[PDB]
Amino acid sequence: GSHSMRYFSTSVSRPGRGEPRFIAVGYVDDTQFVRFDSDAASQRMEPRAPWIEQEGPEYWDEETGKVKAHSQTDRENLRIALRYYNQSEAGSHTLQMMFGCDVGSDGRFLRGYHQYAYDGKDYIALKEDLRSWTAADMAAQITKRKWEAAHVAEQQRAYLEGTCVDGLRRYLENGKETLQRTDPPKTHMTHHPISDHEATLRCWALGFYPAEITLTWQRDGEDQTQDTELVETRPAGDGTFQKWAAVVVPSGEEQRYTCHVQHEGLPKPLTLRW
Amino acid sequence: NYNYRYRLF
Amino acid sequence: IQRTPKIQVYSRHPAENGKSNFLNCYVSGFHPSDIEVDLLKNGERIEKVEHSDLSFSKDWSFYLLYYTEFTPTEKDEYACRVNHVTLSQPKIVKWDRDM
Repeated sequence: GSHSMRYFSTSVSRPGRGEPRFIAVGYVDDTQFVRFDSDAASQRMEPRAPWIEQEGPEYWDEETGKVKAHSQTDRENLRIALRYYNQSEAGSHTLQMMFGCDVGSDGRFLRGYHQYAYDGKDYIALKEDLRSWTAADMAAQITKRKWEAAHVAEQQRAYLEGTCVDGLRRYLENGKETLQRTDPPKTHMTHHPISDHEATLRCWALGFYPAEITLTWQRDGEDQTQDTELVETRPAGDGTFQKWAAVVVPSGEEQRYTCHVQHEGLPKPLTLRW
Repeated sequence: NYNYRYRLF
Repeated sequence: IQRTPKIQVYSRHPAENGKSNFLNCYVSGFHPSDIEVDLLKNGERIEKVEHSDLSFSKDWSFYLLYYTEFTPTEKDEYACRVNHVTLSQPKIVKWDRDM
């Protein structure tokens, strides 16, 4: 099915403690493949997955050029924001950006993104048509107006339907053995008495890729949305992921509860009972 | 492949 | 404006005593990005501890993984100690072999 490429970047101002640090990473799907750290002492875009090292030195020469560039740009943008918002020059502020594209089963273009966030909150972002902009407050409209007289959407739209799609498609062949796998979750159940009246039932899903997964409990076929304890999908390290779901149940009733798993690498959804 | 163009606010 | 981190301590594989593992502290959903994560074995800071590169989620919140090879033994207790501005004292989370 589909695939996605994402670059995420964080600039952070540290006044007095020196200069805005700038960190950027790239993903295909849920696998990190490149990075850039403004405080690295290397000042080169670095590899992070094995299948990106096959790219030659002109690649690393290029990408380092684009992402050192953008780093200085946002470093100034941090100043423009502290202007538009009337903030003091002793506080730390964060500038975050993501952009990328999603493609179908054929490698055709599907949807593109180009968004910014100041200090944890939506600032400006490109619409779905990739023609118009969505500013989030007054300061971002000053910037929204600037970026329509400049036809910046035109520019970013050109990158997304072309360069973004082209390069992902390339990486999807370079790493087809890592990136086109789907690993189904191995699943088990655990069980523990809290009191002499109750017990916990924990439904575990280990070692799957990609990250999407659903884990839901039921009692006599009834969704137990509010008594369920459900953790964030977490990374194992090797590039698989983990997730579990937990219910407290009364001692002697563990047979009415069931736990359902859905994943890509599962033909049929699974069901697990204690 | 990183982006090509970058704008100021 | 600012969100506290969610902390998970766990092993890559379920904990076989005497079989090497990887101990993980995952931290997610926090803001600002500035954070400190430390791993503790029976209280003491573990020295050589790698971490992933600053990344964030669909909703602008940050996540990070901190990890370290290790071999779980019967008498050893591990934990994760997280230092963030949302917390007034660093929050400490004990490794539970069934969590």
